[PDB]
Amino acid sequence: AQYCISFADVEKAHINIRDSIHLTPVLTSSILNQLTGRNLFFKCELFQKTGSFKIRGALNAVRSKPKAVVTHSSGNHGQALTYAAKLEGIPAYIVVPQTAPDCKKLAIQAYGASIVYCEPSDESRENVAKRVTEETEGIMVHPNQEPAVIAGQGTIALEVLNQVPLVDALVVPVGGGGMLAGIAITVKALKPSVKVYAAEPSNADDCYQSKLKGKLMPNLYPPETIADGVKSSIGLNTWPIIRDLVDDIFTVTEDEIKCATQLVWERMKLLIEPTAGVGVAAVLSQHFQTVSPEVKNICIVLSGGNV
Amino acid sequence: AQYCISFADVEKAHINIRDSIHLTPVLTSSILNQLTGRNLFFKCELFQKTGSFKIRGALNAVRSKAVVTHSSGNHGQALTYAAKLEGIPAYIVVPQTAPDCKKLAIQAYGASIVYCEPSDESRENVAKRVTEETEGIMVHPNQEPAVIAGQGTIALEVLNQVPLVDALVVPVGGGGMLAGIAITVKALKPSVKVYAAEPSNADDCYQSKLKGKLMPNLYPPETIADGVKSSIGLNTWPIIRDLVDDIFTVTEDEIKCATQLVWERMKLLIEPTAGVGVAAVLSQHFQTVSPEVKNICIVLSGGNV
Ligand SMILES: *Cc1c(COP(=O)(O)O)cnc(C)c1O
Ligand SMILES: *Cc1c(COP(=O)(O)O)cnc(C)c1O
Ligand SMILES: [Mg+2]
Ligand SMILES: [Mg+2]
Repeated sequence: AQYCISFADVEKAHINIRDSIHLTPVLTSSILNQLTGRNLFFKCELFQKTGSFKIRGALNAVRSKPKAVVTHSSGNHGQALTYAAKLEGIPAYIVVPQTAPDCKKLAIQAYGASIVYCEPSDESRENVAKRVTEETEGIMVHPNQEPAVIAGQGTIALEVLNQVPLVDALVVPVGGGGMLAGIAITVKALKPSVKVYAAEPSNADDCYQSKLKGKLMPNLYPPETIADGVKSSIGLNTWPIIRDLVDDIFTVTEDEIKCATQLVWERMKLLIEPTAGVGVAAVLSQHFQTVSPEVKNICIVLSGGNV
Repeated sequence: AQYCISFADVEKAHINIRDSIHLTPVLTSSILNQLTGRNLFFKCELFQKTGSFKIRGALNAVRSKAVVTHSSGNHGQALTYAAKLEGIPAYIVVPQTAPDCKKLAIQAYGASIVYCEPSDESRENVAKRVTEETEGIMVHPNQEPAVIAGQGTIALEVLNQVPLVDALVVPVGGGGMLAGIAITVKALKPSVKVYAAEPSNADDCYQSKLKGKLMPNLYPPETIADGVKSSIGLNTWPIIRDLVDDIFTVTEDEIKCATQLVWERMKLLIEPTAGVGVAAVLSQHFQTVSPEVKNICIVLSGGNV
């Protein structure tokens, strides 16, 4: 009934961010249509500013006053949050373990971040981030559980429902479930007859196990997967939305993820990152054949291109 | 302009908890009137179920599965009683290195104990693990809005029991009690002053209000007032910042002398943390409070000693 956002938050996020992000195109592939027996549509967030959808949630958090923003998610969220900060005239501090390789340190510096070091543990990441937040009088922006962020990711669905007016399902890769939850909130509020499907690595299948057992079941161990963007577990804010509003979750093997990513590179000529191959792998997977033949028009979110 | 609770939440908490708490009496002391030059009224939460006001917030949180906390003193004791009223287990997270006497005391008030290591880190994560495994909820001792709303009900009773009250004086630790009370008084009768009382040895609240920003204690405070070692937090600070009129600090010696004064001259078995409000009104700087602030109600917040 009442989740950490409603669709009103998504609409507000849309107005909030639309002048500063790309309304990314929806593309097709007859080769992938033939392989799946479906009518596929590819929402190209790999074309989004900062190279992934995450600028949606990050910009909405910064515009929704703080003197600085902080995160220890140093990948696509960190990159997105730093750009959002730049747009708003404030520094972004990224908390990074001191033991991170130079190449990662340099890449984080290169996207505009001010780096603060921690020790390589979840414990240290959070407390150093808290200290930086409290010293800079800024705010921490979580990559997937922050309601302002979830609301921002949900705007993807607003665009898809307009761009593919006869869409039957969306397929969404799931890590922390920020994108999945924002989309589920939006689709089910506007057109609940459209299916919302998550796509998840078998090697990181906390979301799949959670919906099966009916309770939040985070990955016990740090996941090993080439889909680097979906290693996070779902959390306290995204799980209830995913529990009630997401229709199914499809897991894919490491090999499925690799083959799908290569298929997209080679036959679609789109430079997606492997995390973005996860949704494509799902629609190609054996179990997706159990999806009713009436679910013909399927939009897959190609969520990033930072590779 | 909009905090983590409103007056409406306080009133709902009062209705929610009234059948299971005591409307504690307000007492007086001509000796302490004489020493202060004020007309004092003592709200006796030392007489409250579980021995402190904390049952107000604890019960409201449980009525608003299992409950979990790593605050093992008056809050854990209150939370365990609330849990038992509601037919659910209460899990108190305690460091392994805690003294046997303290482990036995926590067991004796009805808790199921789970061990952690003696760090804030370990306390929180073990508490979190117990919470997920029992499908329960963690109830924070001072930052949980349902708890804050519960403590606020003290002010409802005081305003009713002392119609001509000019000020309330409240010990502050995490500021749950202070913030709840400030929300209530300033909603109902903002002409009444809300004063906090704090140990000089744990003066984060005082320093915060001075600097205009949340300034937690840098180190674990050393003070005989065990119940107010916690710093104020993200939910209670904004209320305290905007709705509390003044914070008075007191020395360790002032706290000790006030506590013995209450024992010897009032014959009330307060715990030393409850002596802090009394020390505040006796302190030198309280003499700067306008003479028109005559009727002062001090909360004697606990008797678990
Ligand atoms: C973050 C990320 C995801 C997963 O998003 P969540 O909201 O964490 O589920 C998917 N694809 C890419 C490219 C990402 O960076
Ligand atoms: C907890 C406690 C306090 C302080 O209450 P807070 O809400 O943490 O400020 C004061 N007196 C006693 C006896 C207490 O147990
Ligand atoms: Mg997962
Ligand atoms: Mg203090």
